[PDB]
Amino acid sequence: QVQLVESGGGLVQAGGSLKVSCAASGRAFKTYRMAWFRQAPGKEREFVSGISALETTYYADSVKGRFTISRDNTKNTVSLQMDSLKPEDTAVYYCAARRYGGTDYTTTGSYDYWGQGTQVTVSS
Amino acid sequence: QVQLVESGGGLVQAGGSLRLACAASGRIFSSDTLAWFRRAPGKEREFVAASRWSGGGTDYKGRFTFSRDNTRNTMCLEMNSLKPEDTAVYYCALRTARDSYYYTRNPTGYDYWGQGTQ
Amino acid sequence: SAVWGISVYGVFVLGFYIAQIVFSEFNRMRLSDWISLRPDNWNATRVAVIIAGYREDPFMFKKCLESVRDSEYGNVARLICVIDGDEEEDLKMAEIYKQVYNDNVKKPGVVLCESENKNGSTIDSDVSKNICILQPHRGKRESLYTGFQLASMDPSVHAVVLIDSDTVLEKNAILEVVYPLSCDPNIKAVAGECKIWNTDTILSMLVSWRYFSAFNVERGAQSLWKTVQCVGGPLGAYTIDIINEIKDPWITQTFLGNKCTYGDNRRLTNEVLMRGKKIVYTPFAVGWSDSPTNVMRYIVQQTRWSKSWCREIWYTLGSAWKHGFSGIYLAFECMYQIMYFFLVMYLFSYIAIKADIRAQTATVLVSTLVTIIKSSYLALRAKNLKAFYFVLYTYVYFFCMIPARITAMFTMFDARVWLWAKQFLITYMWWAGVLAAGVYSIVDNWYFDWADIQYRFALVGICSYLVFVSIVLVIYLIGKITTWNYTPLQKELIEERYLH
Ligand SMILES: CCCCCCCCCCCCCCCCCC(=O)OC[C@H](COP(=O)(O)OCCN)OC(=O)CCCCCCCCCCCCCCCCC
Ligand SMILES: CC(=O)N[C@H]1[C@@H](OP(=O)(O)OP(=O)(O)OC[C@H]2O[C@@H](n3ccc(=O)[nH]c3=O)[C@H](O)[C@@H]2O)O[C@H](CO)[C@@H](O)[C@@H]1O
Ligand SMILES: CC(C)CCC[C@@H](C)[C@H]1CC[C@H]2[C@@H]3CC=C4C[C@@H](OC(=O)CCC(=O)O)CC[C@]4(C)[C@H]3CC[C@]12C
Ligand SMILES: [Mn+2]
Ligand SMILES: [Mn+2]
Repeated sequence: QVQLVESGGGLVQAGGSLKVSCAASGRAFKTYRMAWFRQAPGKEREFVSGISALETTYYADSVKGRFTISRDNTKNTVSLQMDSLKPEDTAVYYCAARRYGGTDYTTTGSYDYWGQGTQVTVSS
Repeated sequence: QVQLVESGGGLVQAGGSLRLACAASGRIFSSDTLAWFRRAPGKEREFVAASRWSGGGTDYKGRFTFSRDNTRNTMCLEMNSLKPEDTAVYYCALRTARDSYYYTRNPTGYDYWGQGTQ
Repeated sequence: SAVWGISVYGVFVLGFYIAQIVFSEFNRMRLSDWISLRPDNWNATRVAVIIAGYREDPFMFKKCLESVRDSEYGNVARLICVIDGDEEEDLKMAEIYKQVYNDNVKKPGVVLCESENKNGSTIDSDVSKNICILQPHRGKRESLYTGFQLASMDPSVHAVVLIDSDTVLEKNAILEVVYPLSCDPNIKAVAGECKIWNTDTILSMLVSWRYFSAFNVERGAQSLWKTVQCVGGPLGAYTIDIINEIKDPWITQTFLGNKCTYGDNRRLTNEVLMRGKKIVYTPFAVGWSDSPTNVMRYIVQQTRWSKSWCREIWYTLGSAWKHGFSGIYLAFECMYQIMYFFLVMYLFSYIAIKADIRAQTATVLVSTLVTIIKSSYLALRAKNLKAFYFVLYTYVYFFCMIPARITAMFTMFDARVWLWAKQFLITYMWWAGVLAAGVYSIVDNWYFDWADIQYRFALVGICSYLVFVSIVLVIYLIGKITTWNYTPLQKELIEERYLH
């Protein structure tokens, strides 16, 4: 069992740069797969990006090059880089962790652990 | 250890030929020396021919040739262009290399001897 | 880093193996061309056979003597058998010798190595008759010196052949190890191929295949450049003059002031190399000898061989320059062996420390590919499908050679518990360390993720490797019950062992 806590997140104009980080404490952080999700006020939760335990990066549609993800092992922290912000991305981001799972990785049910989340606001 | 049995014999005219076969009952080891010895009435045996099991050969001649089968433990020495003085009692002898590897024509060196024919 | 190391390791091993294969094929072609010009019934060179043994099995000794007698060479001056006996137990070997070769057996009360007069006339007076010498137990080197002295008595002797007390020789084995001597004046030593006849255990099969691969690849490559590092122990030939010249340095070997007892068949070859002479190995001569079937004795033998190799490579490198352009390949091979051992240790340590699942999977896959390639080459060369068992040689290599190497390196310099510690304590520590590294790697990577292709690839690779290993073991077990894996020569030996 690990505890996920986030930091950062604030108002930023379009085209700016913003950083979000998630901190996990546990027996072995490197054995947990990390992912990022969004919760728009109109639609339900959707997959955004995620990184596996073997330094494999997965990106969803329309965020293949705009978003860059990376993880750190010595401080047990994972960060997501935000580039070319768009007002349609104005939502709340949750940090999720998973140690055992199947082929499916783009659903909220597949991830057992979740974080409190931080609100990100983008204004034109 | 090794028993030598010979075959062939009879009376032949001065003009003709015949073949003699000697059978060995034992292990030759591909190194023993086998020779044919004959005795004439009133004199000691004399060397005729010999050849190692692996190979080689010697005579005395040209008239008589040496052959071996090497799979049935049999040896043959046929005679061509016989002469009245060539008639004698032929013996089959074997020489062992356990004592020494040197080659000699002395009949005393040979340890195994067979019976005589004709 | 890890990928670069695996890639360079693979390229290095494959390149060296292919180069050695090509060199061995060229050497085989050269020897075939030389043999094609050999006149029939060629017995120009006079050869004396020397056999040395200690507490050999009576059946094995009798079979070896019979095989020696079965040789088709017709230019053997005499047979000399030297036994370091002088005891009631060793009288069995003398009794067996009498039933096969003559009666005259001499038991001198002194050793020619420790005597003021080392000439063979003191203990022997006739050279025509075969002689057997029983002397106090000193060593294999001392026994060989007596045979060399006895052979040198006859001026007609031009070469000598050394045969172990438990070696089965073919009819043409003697001819094939003495014909290359007359081919070139610079040739002074000839080595013959040795094949293991007993393959009733999984260890025996691996040892036999390793011996066959070594003889048919590395010794052939060395013989192509005429820089053979070690001649065949059970089957080998030497020239009388070089032996007479170098017998004293061989019998007076000093490493750091202490006499060297083991390391036979290596110091003599090194001394031959120091004179600039050429050594040629022939594959057409086949000798059959037994191999150890127990892990402990195999490890002890490999440790002794490693100690001898470590002692001898210094002089080998110091004397390789005397061959001019030749010897460069020998120095390159020695550097290959040293760098290969060091690189294997470094990769093992890196794998143990990092424990990255992608690294072990790739290493296992490349090792499996190398083993398959080597087994295919051995099967093509030997025309036998049993050569595929060489893939299992990796386990015995890892569990035997490295502990033996560590023991040789550590014990080279400086009750029963202390004596037993010097043999297998290092091997037990190595096994414990390997097990600890394995369990640490398993525990540290205790996770499952089917959404990652890399983890899926590693799991598929390791599952396939285990499945292949299980299939090979099952095939070997089936063959053992059917007794198809038994060598053709082993069937007879069993038959007249039962009928005895
Ligand atoms: C369909 C045809 C057949 C296809 C076959 C291939 C596909 C198989 C099926 C794949 C599909 C996924 C479904 C699999 C179902 C079974 C797996 C499963 O559900 O459990 C996985 C296991 C969970 O076990 P647990 O730790 O108890 O967690 C339970 C949490 N409730 O989680 C685990 O921890 C299991 C993993 C164990 C750890 C393995 C780590 C391997 C590391 C290798 C180290 C190598 C060391 C080398 C040593 C030498 C080094 C030189
Ligand atoms: C097939 C094969 O690769 N055999 C090798 C193996 O021998 P191997 O594994 O056969 O071990 P053994 O010592 O039993 O046999 C070696 C031979 O040397 C004789 N002997 C032994 C002890 C002694 O004090 N005096 C003596 O003459 C033995 O009788 C025997 O005939 O390791 C030896 C090094 O140690 C090598 O020389 C051999 O080439
Ligand atoms: C938790 C415990 C019980 C499990 C321990 C696993 C390891 C002890 C096994 C698994 C697979 C084996 C490996 C498979 C292949 C090879 C290649 C081999 O090198 C060669 O192929 C040399 C070829 C030649 O020149 O003869 C060295 C041993 C090695 C690493 C083996 C070492 C032992 C390994 C690591
Ligand atoms: Mn033995
Ligand atoms: Mn032995």
